[PDB]
Amino acid sequence: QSMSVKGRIYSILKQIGSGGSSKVFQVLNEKKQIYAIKYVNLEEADNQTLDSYRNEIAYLNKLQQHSDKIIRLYDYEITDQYIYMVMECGNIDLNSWLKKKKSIDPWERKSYWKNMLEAVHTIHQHGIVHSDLKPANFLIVDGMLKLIDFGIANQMQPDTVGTVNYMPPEAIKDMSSKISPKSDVWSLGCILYYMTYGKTPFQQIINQISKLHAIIDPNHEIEFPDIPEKDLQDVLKCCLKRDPKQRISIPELLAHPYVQIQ
Ligand SMILES: Cn1cc(-c2cc3cnc(Nc4ccc(-c5cncn5C)cc4Cl)cc3n2C(=O)OC(C)(C)C)cn1
Repeated sequence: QSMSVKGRIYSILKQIGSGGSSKVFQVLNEKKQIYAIKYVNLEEADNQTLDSYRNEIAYLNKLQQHSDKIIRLYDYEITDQYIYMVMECGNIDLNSWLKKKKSIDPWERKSYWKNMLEAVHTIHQHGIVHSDLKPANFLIVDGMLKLIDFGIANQMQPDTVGTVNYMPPEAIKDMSSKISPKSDVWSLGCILYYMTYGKTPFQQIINQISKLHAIIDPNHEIEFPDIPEKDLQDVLKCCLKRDPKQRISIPELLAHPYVQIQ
């Protein structure tokens, strides 16, 4: 197996992941350099779906110049039959990494959070609110976290089917438009809660039905066991404030002692 993108030949090592009509391959160029190639089959794609793909490429392209905590898109091929996205290759996603790494280093978690804040902050300044942030959306690329998904197009799953725990209370209690940047603050807070306490705030809830009521209810107080990083505990408490108005903002989080002090 081998593939061609803009007159450049890439040899397929393995399939990293798949989605709907898409597949992500770990490839090598002629110079033996590693890349992640997302192939999209547009044969049965509707206009709404083609538009999600079109928007992902455009936002991945605009955002390039604004942050290095956003996955690098080196090249792309778009016809009416397919898409090819030549991207940088990361070592592992944060979800698969958090399952393997039992204990998280305080300095690594800190550095990882700075990375997540800068990436989500960049999407916010360009009018994107993700609304479905999970660790799988973050990738470790040379000891750095980069954002790979924008909630624009369908999510890619790894190959060798999703979570409800990172969902904001305003997104669940929506149905009866309240999707603001504050929704991403909650989801990021759940990733940092996972990186601190080894579980998401509502991982305790066995059934998915009762889990949604727990994210909604204010009487269900979230647990914050004492830690030597009192800075981190305040970040965790602020991100997980149920009312979006009281919840901390991304520009506020960047000015927090946890991010700015030793
Ligand atoms: C917009 N978009 C970006 C991507 C995307 C780019 C991309 C670049 N590097 C990687 N490396 C990578 C990531 C994870 C694993 C892995 C999974 N379980 C255990 N392990 C070690 C192995 C590798 Cl080698 C992936 C990339 N993408 C991507 O989706 O990974 C998935 C399908 C994993 C979400 C796909 N769509």
